[PDB]
Amino acid sequence: GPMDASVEEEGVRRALDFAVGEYNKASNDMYHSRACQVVRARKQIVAGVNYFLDVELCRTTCTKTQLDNCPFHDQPHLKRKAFCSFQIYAVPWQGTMTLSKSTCQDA
Repeated sequence: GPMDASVEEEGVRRALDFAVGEYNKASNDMYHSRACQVVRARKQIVAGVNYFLDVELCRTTCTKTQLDNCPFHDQPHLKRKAFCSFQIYAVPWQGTMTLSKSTCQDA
């Protein structure tokens, strides 16, 4: 089974940035979204590593063209906070990461 993990872990931070990257690539939003909260992180060793991340994503005031200090929206109906569960399969020794699952809905 998956064991607790944290965002202090380098692999977790990498899986997080990958998943949010995929989220932003996939969306029709003109603007970039970022994790305002990492709610839970877990992981499991397989042939590689599976990461399980529960994150809240908030919209920022920056377009996807143009770092990631772009501020979170203060108005709730622009922030549009989403709760997301990502599963990332990493084989770090083969240089691969894939987004196994990504589920998101309004918080």
